[PDB]
Amino acid sequence: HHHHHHGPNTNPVAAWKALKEGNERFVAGRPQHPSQSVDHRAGLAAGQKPTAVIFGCADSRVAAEIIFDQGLGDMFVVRTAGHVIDSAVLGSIEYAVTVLNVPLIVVLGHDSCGAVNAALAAINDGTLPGGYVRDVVERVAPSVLLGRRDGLSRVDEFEQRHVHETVAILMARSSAISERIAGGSLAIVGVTYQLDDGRAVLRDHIGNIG
Amino acid sequence: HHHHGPNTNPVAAWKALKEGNERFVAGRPQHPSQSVDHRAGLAAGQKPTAVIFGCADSRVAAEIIFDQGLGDMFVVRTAGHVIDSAVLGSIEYAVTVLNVPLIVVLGHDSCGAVNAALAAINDGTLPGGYVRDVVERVAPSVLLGRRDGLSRVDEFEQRHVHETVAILMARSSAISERIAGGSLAIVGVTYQLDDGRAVLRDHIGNIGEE
Amino acid sequence: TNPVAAWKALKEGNERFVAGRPQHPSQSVDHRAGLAAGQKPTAVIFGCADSRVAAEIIFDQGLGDMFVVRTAGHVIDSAVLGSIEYAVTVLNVPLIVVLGHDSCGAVNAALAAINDGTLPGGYVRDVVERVAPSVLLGRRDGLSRVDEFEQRHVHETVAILMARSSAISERIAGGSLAIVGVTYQLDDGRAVLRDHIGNIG
Amino acid sequence: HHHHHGPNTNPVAAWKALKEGNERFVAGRPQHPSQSVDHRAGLAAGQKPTAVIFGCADSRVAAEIIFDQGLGDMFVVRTAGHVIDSAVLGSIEYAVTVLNVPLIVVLGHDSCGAVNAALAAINDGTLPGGYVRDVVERVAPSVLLGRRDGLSRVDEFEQRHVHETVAILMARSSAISERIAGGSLAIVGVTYQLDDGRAVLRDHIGNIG
Ligand SMILES: [Zn+2]
Ligand SMILES: [Zn+2]
Ligand SMILES: [Zn+2]
Ligand SMILES: [Zn+2]
Ligand SMILES: [Zn+2]
Ligand SMILES: [Zn+2]
Ligand SMILES: [Zn+2]
Ligand SMILES: [Zn+2]
Ligand SMILES: [Zn+2]
Ligand SMILES: [Zn+2]
Ligand SMILES: [Zn+2]
Repeated sequence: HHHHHHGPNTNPVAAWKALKEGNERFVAGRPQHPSQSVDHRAGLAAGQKPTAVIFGCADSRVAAEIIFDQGLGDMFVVRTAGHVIDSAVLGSIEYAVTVLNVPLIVVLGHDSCGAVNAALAAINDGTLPGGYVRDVVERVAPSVLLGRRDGLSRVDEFEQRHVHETVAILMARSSAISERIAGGSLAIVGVTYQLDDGRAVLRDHIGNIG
Repeated sequence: HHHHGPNTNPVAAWKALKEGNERFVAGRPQHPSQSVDHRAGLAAGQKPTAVIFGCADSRVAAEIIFDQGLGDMFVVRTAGHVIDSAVLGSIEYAVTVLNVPLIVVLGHDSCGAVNAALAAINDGTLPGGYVRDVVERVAPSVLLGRRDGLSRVDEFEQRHVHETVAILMARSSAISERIAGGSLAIVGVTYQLDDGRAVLRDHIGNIGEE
Repeated sequence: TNPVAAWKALKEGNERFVAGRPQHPSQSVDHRAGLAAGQKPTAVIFGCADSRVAAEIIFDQGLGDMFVVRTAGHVIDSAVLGSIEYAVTVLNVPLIVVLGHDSCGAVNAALAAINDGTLPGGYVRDVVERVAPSVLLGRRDGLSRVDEFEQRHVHETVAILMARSSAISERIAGGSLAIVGVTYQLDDGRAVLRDHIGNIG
Repeated sequence: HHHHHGPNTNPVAAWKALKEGNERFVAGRPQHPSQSVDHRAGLAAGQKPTAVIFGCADSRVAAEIIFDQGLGDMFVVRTAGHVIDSAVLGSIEYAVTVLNVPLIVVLGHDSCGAVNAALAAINDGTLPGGYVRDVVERVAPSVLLGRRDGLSRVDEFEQRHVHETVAILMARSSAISERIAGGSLAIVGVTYQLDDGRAVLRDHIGNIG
């Protein structure tokens, strides 16, 4: 087979709720591991209709589906080191927004982020990496410079500031995103994941998530 | 002792992925490395044994389909696993800072991005916004495929995996030097949405498949 | 200054060039000495890197007249976009000129890729990939001549700048900025107006 | 029209021509060569430039003028602060590999707004918006590395930025780095002085003479 991926998507409130609920089962050590059976997997072959895009860090400890106790076909996932944006990232999120009509973008940071740490070391010490790793650090550095100017001092302040700045760039660069937000068909949420206890902590959002 | 780095070779890293995918295929996943206790030990740092560079598609959830847990794979995902400078820096971060022994390029069937590039080339149907930037980067795979006489969409998906492998090697001396040194391998895989098999298509560097 | 006077100066400059009577203005030792103070150009030229399409020469301008961005086949990436926005927002140039030309090796290479599957390696592929949708779009509309894709590519470049840059699109809406799309002819040296958004007189 | 085929010039002769060129410019005796009606008609055949200049977009740093060249002499890539993105890299590689240019000039200059803006970001946390931030982000590492090495004066950061741009091109492009090892290409770091119009050699990889 049936095609179930046509027709309208859900709303930002229902989409956020399901992610909230899922991270709660994960936190409590009670994951249901849903939407992953052999039969569910086989029915996904004709198309996808995820209810969210997670734009997360590539960090191996921040596996988005696991941490929000989702399965297959639930979330479109874009992941780069320190969730930095280039034109392929931006096109990836726009595909989900404009073709899959996802009602929710989650920008997902976390503590002990090596991309945020590298940008701190660059600014404090002039320690810069080489090759394309420098391109990642380049894109994080402004978050740290803007935080510094606002009197931020703690790593966790910079990590949170980086999520907010990522939200801000998505908004400024993409009329696809900002026009759907204005229209009320899309919300964007800034979240930090806590490696200690596995809580996904809402910090920021544009649009109604309930 | 406390060791730094994954302390594993490409053969073993690949073996664990193959075995995890068999568990998933069989509908017998372990859901390993995601208990509250194991999770708590990860706040200390990450030692993943591979970087997965996969499609953003909600049905190709890399950790689930290889039946891995937290701390196991650094994950980079864009639509059609297209590359640009943040993508490349992210993969290079895992290769050079985390010293991962394996890069897995994960394509799959029913890829929207490959489909969009085929429509671009067949009809001159092009998306707008930054989604076009994704399609632009897939289009060469289709053109080179067409030139070699491929016609089937599964063939283009497979060709695109191969072209992505080749781009990583061409643009990143960090990657190509470690492959030459024997400390790194790269594997191209197609995931079958039907049955969940991650199918081996391509590799450079010894992964124990000889 | 203003978009109308900016484009007038450029068109007249190109006429001096076409006639083989260049002034070579604004390049004296003394004028140059005064530029060390600051720059206040009247236009940004986004042109091709081609050695034969030297923008200051073909518009018969001098030093401090035009901010110049040049990539193979006037393809855009973020550094390009950022450069144009610098002239637009920091220098307040009233005019953007998208400068294409005939016998463009990038449009040609994009032609060869779409017709043959002939593609370059390295970063040249990244240039061609960016020109390819111009060729695909023009082909969908029954374009067949090489000079025609060249023009279509100038139009697409104009459209991309408008769509990607609210700094540009807002100023064009407010009337302080105009974007002009032009094709340079290698043979007679004429810079030919093909496209524009905003009032250019 | 004709279309000519053949080997391009060598790194020593290409640098000599520009060196001599800028001397005419400095001296206020511009010959404005390779711009005649007839010469222009000749170039319809094909371009055969002897150099790629990768320069700043700054309207005061007009490359053909300051080096007193004409049409068909130099392939020209310009971005604000001569920052590199993949279109820039692809542009330079087209010149290097297809046009076989024996010389790449990375052209910085004094009073560079891109370098200025990067200094203001690291010192004050002053960051521009939109895509201008992408330019400043790419210069910022040259300033951080400068500061670490004890540089203070603005001119020293401008020069350190030219050096970092040369190093990125060498590191990102195997097409470039192989040709420099083969001896068929050279890369030069130059700083243009707005004051006297002088283009000053700073660093170089390959033999320029
Ligand atoms: Zn049904
Ligand atoms: Zn259907
Ligand atoms: Zn991180
Ligand atoms: Zn915010
Ligand atoms: Zn330790
Ligand atoms: Zn896909
Ligand atoms: Zn051209
Ligand atoms: Zn002849
Ligand atoms: Zn020929
Ligand atoms: Zn400058
Ligand atoms: Zn140097």
